[PDB]
Amino acid sequence: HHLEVLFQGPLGSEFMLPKYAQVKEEISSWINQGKILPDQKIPTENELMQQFGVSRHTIRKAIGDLVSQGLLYSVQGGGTFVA
Amino acid sequence: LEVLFQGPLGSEFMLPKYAQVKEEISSWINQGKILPDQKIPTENELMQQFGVSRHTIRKAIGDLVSQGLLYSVQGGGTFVA
DNA sequence: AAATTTGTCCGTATACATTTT
DNA sequence: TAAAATGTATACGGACAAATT
Repeated sequence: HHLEVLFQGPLGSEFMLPKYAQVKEEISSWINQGKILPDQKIPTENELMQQFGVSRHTIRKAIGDLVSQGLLYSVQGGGTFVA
Repeated sequence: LEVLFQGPLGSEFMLPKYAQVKEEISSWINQGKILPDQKIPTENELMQQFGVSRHTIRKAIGDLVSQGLLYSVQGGGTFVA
């Protein structure tokens, strides 16, 4: 019964994607609407966590996934960037 | 190296929790209180008796399997190598 | 069967290490 | 130089997945 995110139990079609996946969708949206152009910086990990209201590890999980599929690349001490 | 309780003239340190668990388990083995192919206490038992999280237990045990002191069988249990 | 037990996923918190800037 | 930003380590919690017993 894949946990995902659940607001409530009863009836229907059930509930939301995990937090990190929601974050993934948002970031990937920024890239694919071109609000963030190739080689440009995404708002940082700290910033991201303050705006999304999630842990740094949730942010890092989303970003890491997006790096693995090659949409982002990150530079230690530098920042994170559009691929 | 990682832990403390902060006081003057120096700083008081202790091993991280998982390290303490490691020492305990490995001492059980090296004193022969547990013999090859015998199972150690379950991760659940260990967390309840040591008062730490299942991940602290799993971390210690993981380090001890990497050394070949232990081996675990999923659904089976954990054993002295 | 179905309960135990170990394995992995998801989420949170704090501290410190490593590089850039 | 330090500050900032990413990386890894140490904890904790809950829920689910997989294989044994």
